[PDB]
Amino acid sequence: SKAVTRHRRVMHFQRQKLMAVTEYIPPKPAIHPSCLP
Amino acid sequence: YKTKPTHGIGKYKHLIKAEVRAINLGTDYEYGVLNIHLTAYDMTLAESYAQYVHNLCNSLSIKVEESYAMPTKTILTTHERVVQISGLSATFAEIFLEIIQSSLPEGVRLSVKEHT
Amino acid sequence: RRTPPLGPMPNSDIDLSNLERLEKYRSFDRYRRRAEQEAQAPHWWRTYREYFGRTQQLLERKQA
Amino acid sequence: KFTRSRIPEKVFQASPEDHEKYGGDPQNPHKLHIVTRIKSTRRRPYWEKDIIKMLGLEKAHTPQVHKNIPSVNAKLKVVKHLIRIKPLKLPQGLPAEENMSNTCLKSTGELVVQWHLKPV
Amino acid sequence: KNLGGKSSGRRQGIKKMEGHYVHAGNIIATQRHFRWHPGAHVGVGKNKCLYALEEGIVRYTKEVYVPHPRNTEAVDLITRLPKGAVLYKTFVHVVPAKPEGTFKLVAML
Amino acid sequence: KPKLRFIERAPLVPKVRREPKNLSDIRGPSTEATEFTEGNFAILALGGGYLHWGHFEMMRLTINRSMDPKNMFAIWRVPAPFKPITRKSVGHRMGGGKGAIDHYVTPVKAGRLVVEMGGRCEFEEVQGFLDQVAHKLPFAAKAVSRGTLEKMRKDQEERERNNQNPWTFERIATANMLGIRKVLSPYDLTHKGKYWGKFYMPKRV
Amino acid sequence: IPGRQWIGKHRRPRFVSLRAKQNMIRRLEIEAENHYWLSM
RNA sequence: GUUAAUGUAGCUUAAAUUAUCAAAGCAAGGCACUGAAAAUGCCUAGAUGAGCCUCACAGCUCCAUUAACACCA
RNA sequence: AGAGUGUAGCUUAAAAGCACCCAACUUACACUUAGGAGAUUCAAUUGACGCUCUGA
RNA sequence: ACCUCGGAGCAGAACCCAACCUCCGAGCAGUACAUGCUAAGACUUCACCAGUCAAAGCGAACCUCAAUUGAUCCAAUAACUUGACCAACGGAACAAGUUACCCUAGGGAUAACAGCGCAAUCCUAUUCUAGAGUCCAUAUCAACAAUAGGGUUUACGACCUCGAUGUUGGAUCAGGACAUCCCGAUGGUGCAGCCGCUAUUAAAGGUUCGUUUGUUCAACGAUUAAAGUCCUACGUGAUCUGAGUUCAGACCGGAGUAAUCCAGGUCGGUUUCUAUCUACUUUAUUCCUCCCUGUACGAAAGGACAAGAGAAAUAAGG
RNA sequence: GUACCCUAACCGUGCAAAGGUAGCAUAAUCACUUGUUCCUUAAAUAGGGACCUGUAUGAAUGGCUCCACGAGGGUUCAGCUG
RNA sequence: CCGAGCCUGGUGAUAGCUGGUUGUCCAAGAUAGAAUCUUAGUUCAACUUUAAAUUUGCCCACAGAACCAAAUCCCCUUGUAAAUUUAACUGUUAGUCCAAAGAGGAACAGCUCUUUGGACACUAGGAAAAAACCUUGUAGAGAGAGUAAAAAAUUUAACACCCAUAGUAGGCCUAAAAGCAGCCACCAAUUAAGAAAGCGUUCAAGCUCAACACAAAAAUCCCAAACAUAUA
Ligand SMILES: [Mg+2]
Ligand SMILES: [Mg+2]
Ligand SMILES: [Mg+2]
Ligand SMILES: [Mg+2]
Ligand SMILES: [Mg+2]
Ligand SMILES: [Mg+2]
Ligand SMILES: [Mg+2]
Ligand SMILES: [Mg+2]
Ligand SMILES: [Mg+2]
Ligand SMILES: [Mg+2]
Ligand SMILES: [Mg+2]
Ligand SMILES: [Mg+2]
Ligand SMILES: [Mg+2]
Ligand SMILES: [Mg+2]
Ligand SMILES: [Mg+2]
Ligand SMILES: [Mg+2]
Ligand SMILES: [Mg+2]
Ligand SMILES: [Mg+2]
Ligand SMILES: [Mg+2]
Ligand SMILES: [Mg+2]
Ligand SMILES: [Mg+2]
Ligand SMILES: [Mg+2]
Ligand SMILES: [Mg+2]
Ligand SMILES: [Mg+2]
Repeated sequence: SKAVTRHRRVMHFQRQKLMAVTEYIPPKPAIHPSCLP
Repeated sequence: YKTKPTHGIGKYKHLIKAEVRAINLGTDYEYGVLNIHLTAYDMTLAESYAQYVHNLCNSLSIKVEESYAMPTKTILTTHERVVQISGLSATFAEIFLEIIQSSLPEGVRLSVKEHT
Repeated sequence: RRTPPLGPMPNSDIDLSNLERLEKYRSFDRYRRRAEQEAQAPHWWRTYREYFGRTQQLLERKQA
Repeated sequence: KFTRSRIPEKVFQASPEDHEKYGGDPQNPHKLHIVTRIKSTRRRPYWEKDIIKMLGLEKAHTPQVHKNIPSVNAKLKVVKHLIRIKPLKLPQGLPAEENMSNTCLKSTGELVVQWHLKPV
Repeated sequence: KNLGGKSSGRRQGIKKMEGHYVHAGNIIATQRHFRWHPGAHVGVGKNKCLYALEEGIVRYTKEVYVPHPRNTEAVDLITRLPKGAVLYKTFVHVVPAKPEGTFKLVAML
Repeated sequence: KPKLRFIERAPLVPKVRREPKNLSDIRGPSTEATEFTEGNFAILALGGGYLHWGHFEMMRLTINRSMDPKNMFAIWRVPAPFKPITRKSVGHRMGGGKGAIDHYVTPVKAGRLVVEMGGRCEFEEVQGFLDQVAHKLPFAAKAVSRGTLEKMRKDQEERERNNQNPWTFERIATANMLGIRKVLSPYDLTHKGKYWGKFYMPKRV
Repeated sequence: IPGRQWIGKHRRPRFVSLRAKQNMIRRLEIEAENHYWLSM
């Protein structure tokens, strides 16, 4: 398989793990801003 | 080498330009190619004035492509020489023309005719 | 990988985009005088040099 | 292709936040590492299988004193994913020839030079 | 349709790098075109190879290319350059280690 | 001429030498034609792909159809098809040379603008037929403004600054943290985990 | 899965649990400390 | 589909550079007129994209087309 | 009237180096080779002859 | 088509690096006639063979070109030297066709059949509204494209099998899928009724007989409520058949000097097994007639559903 | 080049030793080709009879009729029979 | 049993081809290539093994390697203990998948061909089973202990209500095209309704709107059982 395929190519599992570890975590505030005046 | 700070110390083809209409775009207005026809019946008076306009252009950094001649006509043969000029600024146009006017030796006629 | 140059590179300050308007060496001896002078100036790279290294007197003379 | 990896010098420039998380001093740093291999050399390239033989880390979970010099540290930067680096801290000093036979390296990384097996 | 092109590699390039000790006659760098030009105590063969003339240490430097005036191709490339332009080429030198001999006492006559 | 001009199937003089499929003109972020020049609204390429001549006819007919040429104009940002793609003749065995040149193709990388729009008109009159052309393209595409392009770029700058994940992809790949460069590319150091082949993950930091 | 589950064009998908995420994270924290002690 | 040859005036033959000639049509001439026989001209991007030289002139480049080949179950 | 000041054309040259002029080979330019003209504004770092500008 | 040598790309920066990969070339020409002799040190086309470079010295003077080539054999010549499109270019010798009369050794390293991979080709489903449909995108069909799915086809690959996995159709007996041809239940209609067209749902049951052809197909005859698309080793030959297709004979046309060949046609041509093990061996639909009624509907021509009754047919059980 | 119910010898310089004649013909005769049409069948890729671009028919590689003959290869009437 | 009988002899024909190659235990041990009537083989190299001699080997830092990307080469320190030479030979020279850079093909193949690196032909644990992915290598006994890799997460489409007079069928072009066939102008009444933004008329008329006001489908039979709530 080439490096550019027409389908989404299946990742190596150790590559699939750091795309799961380094996923974006949004900043969650302590109090929801719609619960504050 | 590529990974060293001395990369491209020996390159030179960007210092060599190895390989026309009237160019008046927005302010930098300049002519195209010019031709300067000088006709006289003396080969001595035509060849020697062909030098001086070429020496006047070289002293003013004006690009001279060709300096050839067209053949004679048997009237007595009138010798005609063409001096190709490109590029004059606004201030240069009246000044560069009036000195060739103010140096015409003996009955030779000028021309600012153009190409083809 | 590229590493930037340490000092100024040669043919850099004279480098322009117009090459027809710039006046040239037309000769070999004009280039060689500039070439010999540039070899004697100290440079930031390795070179061959690193490893293989009153008023009365004028008035009398102008009269003479 | 798969080549060796040049890790830039920016990665090994510690931030002042990092001196607070791990208890190190930038001025007067430690002298001796304690290197311990925690990953196998199998499924690793041959230039990491040989560096591990050069540092003596052929056995896993066996500590080894190495100097904190930029030539030993160049070998530890190759195989840093295989090992665990900790400073050898010395609460008492380095052992004399009388206290040479009563030492113990603890799991905190410290080398006690008097090791009885009696409680405090 | 595309026949030919099965030529092997020439194995050219630098045989003795920077700082290497090199005796007289050692080929320093074999090349196809003039990538490295000769310098001090380095000669050129017919096939543009660079061999060493003295026993010494190889150094690679960058200096000003002044071609020979009979070399009409490069001189016509020199005289198209702008007025501050200076060409450079990588030169290979041999820094000669030994002296060429000492004066030894033969006999008291 | 406020219309998309005719795009020809081939150049005037055609390419006589069969070029190899450099597939690296699809992968990665684009560098040419990423910003607006004499326009306001466009079609962003959120993924790489190849435009045949059929895509240019789709874009040219169904933009000139739904348009006011007295109030709108359009220009191309992708060139005419130049890269030759060579198909072997059907039902043949393997080997025996390289196939003859069949058709031509423009490569389009991710982040590339494809067409541009403009004139005395707003985005809501233009999101109609530019989001239907973007769906017919062989890559994931999007109708963008100048205001909604710089919004989605400054949003990802805000995603890259807010995230509570201590490990990003650039910190792990460039340091070779788990020996992870055994499973990555050399391209992944400048791709930073956002490009996987021809595709583009814009939610990834 | 058409042929040989883990190789080829169509493989069976493998997914990342909380085990495999936490195992890589605690190996990434030994690594971040490794970059600290080699920096001085 | 692969190998092989082919390219002509309005059409075909030829000429080994240069381009010949029988039909075709253009009129006039003999016949009451019309076909023939003469006596005259004409009609050739030599199928072509560039020119190493100069090229029907000869190799690439070629677009039509003509024969063989249109295996192997 | 005031300011800036000032080596031949230019010079963070100190009597210099480039620019510059003619003649011959060049259609001509260019190159080259033969030749050519050149200056520290005068008086003891200082003052007053000349130029540039801002004024009437 | 190719086989040797060289330049460039793949192979971006020491070297190297394949390909029936992509592009260019070479089998010489010219000028010298010290294009003499010698000799340190090296390079090396991944071995060897050959190929390169060279200071000093002797002797004089004051090679260009990327490739531009060919070993050994001792003879042709007095000697120095010279001799291959040995181009299959590390080179036997100048030795061809053919085999279905074939044989042997092997190979699943390697083809045909089947499985498998794959999905270009094929089939399908949605997205998009261009356009057809008087007007009207969406009753119906559908261009350019897009995103999915299937694994019927033509192909590709060469992974199991060549110490044998035996084939086209047919017979027999069928198992299954639903992407439904009929019967069932619904939504839409450019649905008045009758006929339809289209989609949702349903796999319980059913899905004909013949003439020509070895034919699957295909055409035609007569029917049917309908004469479904497929998969099952192109289901099933230790159940059967053998017309085609593969033999040994033979003409006919053509190719060849002939032997022989065509994939071109035609006549003829042995289908082996006593069952060891597994598995198994009694789990109601449809049509037509009549009636409703020539009513509803329709301007007519036409012409129904639902309910009811009777006749059949097949299937299963006797 | 021209036949003009698609039908004028009405002209034909290229050359070869000679340029397929009579007959038969979709043949056991490359493909095209289930060629065109009639009879035969309810239905005819079969069988028979006529027409010829049979551009690979053809005269002892023998051509064409006809009488007999055939465990030869096709087609058919009637009868008959699991 | 005749494409050339059968028997004996040469004959233990020859086979780069298949099959077979018999006590115990330990040790080292895998993939550059080139020539070849050669690619089913062999010779040389490379790799491997033993014995011997010696001195460096590997890892590497500044500096350095050309003009028309990842890295490598070279390289003292340093970490280390190996390497080169000499002597004697055998065998492997019919590889696979994965990651990466590419080529060919369809940016198809469990496809083909190079390169860099792994793993496999070697043990064990895991990914269900599993040569090639992940963890882990140096061997034994134990009814000890800490660990490594290691268990998939997702469930998605409501939406305005009200109201509509008027310069004028704006002119032109058009049989006439009036807000809507086309072009130009696009002002103006009342507090507020466009010389009209969708439908609709041969053209009109009518309807509204803007304006006031308030994702999935294939063939024997789905495929662990199950479970939202007890403290990392
Ligand atoms: Mg090459
Ligand atoms: Mg090679
Ligand atoms: Mg499988
Ligand atoms: Mg060698
Ligand atoms: Mg000499
Ligand atoms: Mg040979
Ligand atoms: Mg050979
Ligand atoms: Mg036979
Ligand atoms: Mg097969
Ligand atoms: Mg196989
Ligand atoms: Mg294979
Ligand atoms: Mg077999
Ligand atoms: Mg068997
Ligand atoms: Mg259904
Ligand atoms: Mg079957
Ligand atoms: Mg059976
Ligand atoms: Mg018989
Ligand atoms: Mg034997
Ligand atoms: Mg062992
Ligand atoms: Mg063999
Ligand atoms: Mg070293
Ligand atoms: Mg393979
Ligand atoms: Mg152990
Ligand atoms: Mg409203």
